[PDB]
Amino acid sequence: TEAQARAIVNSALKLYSQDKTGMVDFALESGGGSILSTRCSETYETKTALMSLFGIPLWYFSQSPRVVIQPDIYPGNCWAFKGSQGYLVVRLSMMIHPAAFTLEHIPKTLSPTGNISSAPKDFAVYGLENEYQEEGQLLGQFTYDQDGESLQMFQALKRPDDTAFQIVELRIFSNWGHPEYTCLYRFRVHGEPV
Amino acid sequence: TEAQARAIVNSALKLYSQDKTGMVDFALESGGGSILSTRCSETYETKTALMSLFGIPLWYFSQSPRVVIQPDIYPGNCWAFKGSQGYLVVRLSMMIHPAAFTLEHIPKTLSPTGNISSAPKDFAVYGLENEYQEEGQLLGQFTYDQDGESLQMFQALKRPDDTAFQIVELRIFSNWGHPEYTCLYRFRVHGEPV
Amino acid sequence: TEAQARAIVNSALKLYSQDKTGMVDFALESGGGSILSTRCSETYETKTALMSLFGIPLWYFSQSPRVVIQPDIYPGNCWAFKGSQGYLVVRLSMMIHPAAFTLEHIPKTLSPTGNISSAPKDFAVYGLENEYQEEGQLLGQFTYDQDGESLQMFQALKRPDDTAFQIVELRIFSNWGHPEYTCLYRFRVHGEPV
Amino acid sequence: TEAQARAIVNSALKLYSQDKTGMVDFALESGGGSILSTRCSETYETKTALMSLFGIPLWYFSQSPRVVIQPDIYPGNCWAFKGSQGYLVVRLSMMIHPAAFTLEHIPKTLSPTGNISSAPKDFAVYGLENEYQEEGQLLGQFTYDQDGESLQMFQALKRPDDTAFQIVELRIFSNWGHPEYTCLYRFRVHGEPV
Amino acid sequence: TEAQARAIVNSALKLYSQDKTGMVDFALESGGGSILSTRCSETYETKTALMSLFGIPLWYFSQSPRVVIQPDIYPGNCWAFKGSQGYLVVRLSMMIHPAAFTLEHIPKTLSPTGNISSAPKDFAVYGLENEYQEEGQLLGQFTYDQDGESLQMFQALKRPDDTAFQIVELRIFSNWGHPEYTCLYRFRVHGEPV
Amino acid sequence: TEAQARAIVNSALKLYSQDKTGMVDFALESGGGSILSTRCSETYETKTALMSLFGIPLWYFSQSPRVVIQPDIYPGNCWAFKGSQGYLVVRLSMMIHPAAFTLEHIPKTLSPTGNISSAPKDFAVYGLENEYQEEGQLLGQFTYDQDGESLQMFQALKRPDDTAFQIVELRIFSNWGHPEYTCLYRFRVHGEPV
Amino acid sequence: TEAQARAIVNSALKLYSQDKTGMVDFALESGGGSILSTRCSETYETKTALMSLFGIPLWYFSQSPRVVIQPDIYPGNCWAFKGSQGYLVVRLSMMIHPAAFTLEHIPKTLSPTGNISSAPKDFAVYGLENEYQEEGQLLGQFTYDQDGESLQMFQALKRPDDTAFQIVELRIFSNWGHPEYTCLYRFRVHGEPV
Amino acid sequence: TEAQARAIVNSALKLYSQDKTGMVDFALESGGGSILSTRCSETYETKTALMSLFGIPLWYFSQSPRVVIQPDIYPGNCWAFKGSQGYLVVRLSMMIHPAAFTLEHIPKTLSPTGNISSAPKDFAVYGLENEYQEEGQLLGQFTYDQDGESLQMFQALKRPDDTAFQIVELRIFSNWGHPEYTCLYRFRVHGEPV
Amino acid sequence: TEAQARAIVNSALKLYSQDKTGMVDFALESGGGSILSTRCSETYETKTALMSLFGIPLWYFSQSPRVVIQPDIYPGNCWAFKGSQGYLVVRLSMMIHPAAFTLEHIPKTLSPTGNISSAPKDFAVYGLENEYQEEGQLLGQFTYDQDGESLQMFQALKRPDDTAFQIVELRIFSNWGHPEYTCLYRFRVHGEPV
Amino acid sequence: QEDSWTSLEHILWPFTRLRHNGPPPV
Amino acid sequence: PFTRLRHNGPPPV
Amino acid sequence: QEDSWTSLEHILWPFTRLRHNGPPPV
Amino acid sequence: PFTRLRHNGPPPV
Amino acid sequence: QEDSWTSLEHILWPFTRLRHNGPPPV
Amino acid sequence: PFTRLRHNGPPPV
Ligand SMILES: [Cl-]
Ligand SMILES: [Cl-]
Ligand SMILES: [Cl-]
Ligand SMILES: [K+]
Ligand SMILES: [K+]
Ligand SMILES: [K+]
Ligand SMILES: [K+]
Ligand SMILES: [K+]
Ligand SMILES: [K+]
Ligand SMILES: [K+]
Ligand SMILES: [K+]
Ligand SMILES: [K+]
Repeated sequence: TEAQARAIVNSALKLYSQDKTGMVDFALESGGGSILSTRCSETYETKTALMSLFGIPLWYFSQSPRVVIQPDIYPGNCWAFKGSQGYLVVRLSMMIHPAAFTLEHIPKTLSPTGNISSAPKDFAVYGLENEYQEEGQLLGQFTYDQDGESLQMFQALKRPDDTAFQIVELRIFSNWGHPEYTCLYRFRVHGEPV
Repeated sequence: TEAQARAIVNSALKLYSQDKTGMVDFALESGGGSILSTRCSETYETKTALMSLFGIPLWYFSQSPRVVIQPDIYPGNCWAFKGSQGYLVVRLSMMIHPAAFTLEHIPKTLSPTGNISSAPKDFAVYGLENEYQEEGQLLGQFTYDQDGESLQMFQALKRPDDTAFQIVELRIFSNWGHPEYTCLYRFRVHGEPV
Repeated sequence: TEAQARAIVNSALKLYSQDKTGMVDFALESGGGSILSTRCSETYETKTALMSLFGIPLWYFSQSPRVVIQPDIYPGNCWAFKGSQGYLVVRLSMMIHPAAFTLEHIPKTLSPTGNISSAPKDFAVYGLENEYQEEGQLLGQFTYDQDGESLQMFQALKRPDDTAFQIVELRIFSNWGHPEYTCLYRFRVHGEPV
Repeated sequence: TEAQARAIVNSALKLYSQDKTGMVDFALESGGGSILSTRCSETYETKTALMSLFGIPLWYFSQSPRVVIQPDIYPGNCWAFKGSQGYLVVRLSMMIHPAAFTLEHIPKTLSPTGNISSAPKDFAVYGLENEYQEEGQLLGQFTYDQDGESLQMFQALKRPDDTAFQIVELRIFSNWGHPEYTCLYRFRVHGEPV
Repeated sequence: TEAQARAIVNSALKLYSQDKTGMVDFALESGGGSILSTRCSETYETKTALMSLFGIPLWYFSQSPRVVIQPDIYPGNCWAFKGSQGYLVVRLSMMIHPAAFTLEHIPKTLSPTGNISSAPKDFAVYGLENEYQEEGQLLGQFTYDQDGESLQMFQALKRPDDTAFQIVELRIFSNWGHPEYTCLYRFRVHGEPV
Repeated sequence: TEAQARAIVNSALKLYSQDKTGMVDFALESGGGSILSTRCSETYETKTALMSLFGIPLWYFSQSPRVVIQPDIYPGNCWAFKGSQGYLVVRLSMMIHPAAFTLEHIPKTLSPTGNISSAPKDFAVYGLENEYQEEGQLLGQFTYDQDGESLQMFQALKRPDDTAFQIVELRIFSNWGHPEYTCLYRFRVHGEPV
Repeated sequence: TEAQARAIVNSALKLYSQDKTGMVDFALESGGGSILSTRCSETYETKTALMSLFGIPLWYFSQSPRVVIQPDIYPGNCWAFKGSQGYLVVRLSMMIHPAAFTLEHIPKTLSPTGNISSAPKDFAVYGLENEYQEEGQLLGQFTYDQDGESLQMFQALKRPDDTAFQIVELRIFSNWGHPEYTCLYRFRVHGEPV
Repeated sequence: TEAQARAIVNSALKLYSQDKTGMVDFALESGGGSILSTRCSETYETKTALMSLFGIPLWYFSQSPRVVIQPDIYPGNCWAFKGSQGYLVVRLSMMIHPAAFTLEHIPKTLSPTGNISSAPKDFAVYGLENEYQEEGQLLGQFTYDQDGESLQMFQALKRPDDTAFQIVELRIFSNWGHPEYTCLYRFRVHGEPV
Repeated sequence: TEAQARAIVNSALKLYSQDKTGMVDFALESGGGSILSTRCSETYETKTALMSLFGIPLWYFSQSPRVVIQPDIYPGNCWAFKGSQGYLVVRLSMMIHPAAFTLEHIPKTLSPTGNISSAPKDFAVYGLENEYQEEGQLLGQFTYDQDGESLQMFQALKRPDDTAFQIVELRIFSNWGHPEYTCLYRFRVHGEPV
Repeated sequence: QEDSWTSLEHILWPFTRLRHNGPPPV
Repeated sequence: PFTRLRHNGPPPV
Repeated sequence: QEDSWTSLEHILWPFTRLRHNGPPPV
Repeated sequence: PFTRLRHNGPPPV
Repeated sequence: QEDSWTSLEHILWPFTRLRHNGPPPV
Repeated sequence: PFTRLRHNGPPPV
């Protein structure tokens, strides 16, 4: 079983190094995703990020929704929107048939407070045919589970036909109890290009 | 033993992905820690400057002390202070009873010079009730081991009572032999919040 | 076979955490490598990544050759040069006898496009004695294999003497078929200091 | 009829001098209206930039959306957005029940190109209770008539109850044929304050 | 009466285009008038004017007394001084015998509040022989009438002799009821040069 | 004759509101005209309009030739060039067959000085094929009539062919007698696009 | 008499070291006084400027009025205003009943020009209840004596009641003959705090 | 006694001009002293110092501990530390055997309040062998006397042996009653170099 | 002898307060003197006075030749030029017949080093007719006496004519033995204006 | 170049004070 | 350095 | 020169919005 | 660009 | 040129910290 | 003017 052990280890590490999933993330900004920042809910003013130049601290700012489609997930590298409800619209790097979505949040073991009450809880994902469309196609209704793993995957509803989308809306309806804000670390969109 | 092998590997990867420790780092900057830069040793002065203005060379430094509470530890992303003695003052993201500390340095195998003589060697950690407090309370005396692992953890002194701290001072008394400077890659503070 | 399994897993994770190779990268920017940008091929200019501020179009973004000596390899974090052959000149952090080189590209499974036709294919590495020397000493001819692993290592030619270099030129002679550009994610230089 | 002629002329001039309408414009910037620029469509990107810095061209735009709530309507003092669909969000100087809206465009006789194909054509006005409200309340659907007068007024929908608004969204669904952009000279909001 | 009608219309428009009065305004800044800003009462800090550059909003400021001698009279383009009493000293573009003064305020039909309670009510105008003179010659006592036309003209007292003035003081003793401030849109000085 | 009167008044007001002429001004800056300031005469420099900040003398103000292609014609908002003859080069927003030109000056009734001796008197307009051509094609010789209307229009010469121009040079050969300077309030270029 | 001689000398030196007077200067800037620069005369405009920007000369001044409430009186460290009349408004470090004032000028023996014709001659001091108060209360009329000592003290008017002031206006009505400007080295305000 | 009188006067003036003491001040910054600003107590935020450039006032700041080793002692030119206890560490320009220390404060006759309640009262001075030493050698315990002369001298304890110091710590234990802060004008260190 | 004593003391204090000499210094910067820094010797560059900001090394401080014509003579406030002989060119505030010169240095009793070996010793003063003349007219040869008074005065040569100068060059031919540098605290130029 | 100056002048305009020491050109 | 640009192409109208 | 540009880009990065109008190079 | 100026004429005193 | 540097140095002076690593010239 | 500098010497590691 030794050579098999090495194979299992290498397979696990290889999957881990491929963005932990081995799947294209069509929302990822560096690969061509974009936030439609005119169609996001209000940013909560945490002002907990320090900006310096040449080692000189200059001022404190709050994270933009762009961080939702960037990979760093150390505690605090999340977009905080006001209250427990919000929405985010992302333009994808390709026209795809969506198959699944991923939401990540930090594990409780890394949160200073002991809890992740600011994490999203109930949410839904919609497909939009153009960036001005108000009523999208429901791609799924989901709950991010505060007792589950840090990274959670959610399966899209597949319609009997195949409509492709290049715009996706995430609606968060509730969080795990934080009254002031909800913090979104990363949202990924997976699927098959047309 | 195959399923057991998968379980061991997943456990190892899960821990690895949780900042290598599975423990809150209350010093982590993005999570709410901050360097109190007016109380830290002076940053090491490089031979040349980063720019000039009106003919005067400006900025004779490599990295600010902020990098000590940021997770990247590629060679060079460390804070260098002058000589082999120095100190760093950190405000934690919460008021905690400190339980343990972590110091990371690069492995010898990644050092361009072949050695890590610039790594801290003997050090101590103190809790401060105010950042201008002259004498702190000793939380521990330790040695970073150049023949040990890159990441090393150190147990705080066991206290009869429990005084909480939100400010800690790291004092380095020695390095592993570099005459010019000492380079700190990362310092973490672990414990239980009040 | 359980303790042996834990040893194998810890060994694999340890290697992974050491820049995946356990070897000094003398080209790495944070450790002192730098691009000689006046001796690189023309950067590919799209007007398609628009940065705006308060809705005002501000500037069109494109990656500089510096990213080739930085570790992030999420899709898109590469230097795109114009056409299907080009060159990059790198100044190493130390004078070394070069022994091996590494090239990384994203895996196909993460590419939004479905392919990695923009990856380098045929390439050579030359050592330069000064920044004005045009051809230099051939250190090796190689092919990056698009059907191979994301990270690939190549051994420098064994030559009767050992000449040291602090400047190496990477010449890409072809890519894997993309008509517009070639994308370099990371190039490393390994060897022995003088 | 001579004194009557003088009376008619003075009446016409008096109305002309009162911002051509004799009605409060609650969107007028100098009187307390403001563009909520993070909720407006992205400003149209001109081919060339306004300056360069360190070799990078900067500012690819003509006018900011502020000009839409400023009175000058000489050709070119309009806000251009990309394509033929877009939106503008305006905070009014007071909480009002909206009664009517005004759109101005230049006359065909003053257009350098000979046409006003860039004028808005079909549009709608919504009242928002908060600027991050996703779906507004429809106040009306209208068409700006390129064969009509430069200044056109539109009657808000007659509501059973009276909900007041201090934020309005103007959505343009079409223009008069220009493929590249749509240019908005001035939008006014009239009504009764609460 | 048709040709006569056209003549009446043209005469009215011509007068309108000549600053609505057909008379030199010797206080007008562009023509050579100046505020003696060290001899004005306190500006009220409204901070309702936005300042931007390159479309980027930067900060809010309050209008200076210079606007009292500039022609734009859209709502808000006025100088607000603190309380209901104040004074303004203006140096004229010529040494003149003053004949009349004009005060303009916006019409009630253009005010968001429905009223012009911030308009000046009781005021007087004095002639000063030099800019250090404390006690001037009374040129008239007047009331701006909130029920009258937007632009109102006031006849100077003509002294039996003829003293010329190049400095004028406007004293406002009261306003139409606004407790916080008084807003002055435009003040003109008319007369005959020496 | 009442409805006819209202029609006449509305017709006159409509014409007035269309830049007083109802004709495109291809020199207008906001619509795309620009001054070639290196091909204009020397600006007249008084040290008499002092701008100060917090009482500190800061810089001496004078109008640039750009105001000649801007609409404001309040006294003083003109370009003053040195002496009594000079020239201005204007790049039009389109390539046109020029048909007519307009010159505006303030009326004598608004001039603080009592006269308009600084107005242009004898002038000519030339079409230039490129910005380096010195004389160009004569488009017409004219006189601005100081006893005439504020706005005066002049018809270009009728020539057997129709050559198009996007650069026109206005040469002022004399003024109405002012010894120090000549003041240009506004110059317009009318014609047919290609 | 030897010990008496030492006592006299020590007394003289002690007084000299106590700002030459032994009295609080409530106008002294470092101790809490401030110039109200928007109420002071305009600073004298020098022939040449201190720098240029984009070809425009900027800053035509020598010293700001702040130097009047700073102790250095080497030649040139004085505030120059235009002509022979002017005023300076100062907010004191406390609310006081003013008892005396000091004016210093350089001695004739230190003047490069051989004379001190730029020194203030006739002046008055007023107490202001608010800095925008138009007419102050006279605290005294005085003459600075060019044949007297460098430092001169002046007794405030003896008041029946006691009104306190924290703002004082110094008005200079004349100088000692310099036509271009008047230079103020230092003005002090003495009295008893409330 | 006349020649003797002149000699006494000249001797007194000469001593006065030699920093009032005739003794080297080894803490003086310009001569080579330095504050170890990481080992000073908290600065009180007075924000009573104005910063301007080119006569333009910019912002208010608080004095740093550097002023304790600079010579100007006009009221307000002192370092205010928070509360009535604090400490300051200064590195001297030479290795010396300390003999005496001087503390200066302004005289009551120059303080606006009539008192010097912010002056240090009880203090002690310690010698440090290196800048990281926590427990120094006591050089003396002293009280600054609010009823004494402005400049006061204090004799060091001389140890039976001779240890030299190049680092000195001033500990202030109390002040003369000001609750918010203590203000330190100047501290000097005198002695004999090794 | 008491009144005579007071007269002597007041006379001495008065002279002391007049820049210690009672004579115009035509080189004094505040009164209009300036250094021609391109005609001064090389400044001595130590890298030992480090200015830092927030602990970041920023720039290395050294005094410019301007301090030679500024009055502060605390130790260290001098211009240090490289080596033991050098030169400084000064433009005077007026065209004068030079009569005398003054040199100041710190007294030995205030020097941290115990000596003033860095003081100028042998020197000469030349008058230059224009800033490009190299040698000039010798105005005198002198020695600064290290055993003499801090301030020393030297009489210019008596020459049959009187040539006026506005530029003087001070040539230091030797110092009092310091091997690295020579330190000039203050140089004054006295004489008669033209 | 002077485009920079005029945009700087726009920034400065409302905050400066303007004094005429003689008649401006009209 | 700061460096303005000419446009050479007409603005939106 | 472009070291200045990249440090300016670091300053600007978090505050700008990024829109892709076409696929970026990958 | 930023560019200081020499004065060549004496300041007020 | 260095007039600009000295006025910048005036701006910077009160906010920087000065450490002597060796005796300055006196 | 603003003017960056090359280092030519390796950083602390
Ligand atoms: Cl870029
Ligand atoms: Cl100007
Ligand atoms: Cl320096
Ligand atoms: K993220
Ligand atoms: K780190
Ligand atoms: K990379
Ligand atoms: K508009
Ligand atoms: K106005
Ligand atoms: K104009
Ligand atoms: K002064
Ligand atoms: K001090
Ligand atoms: K000096």
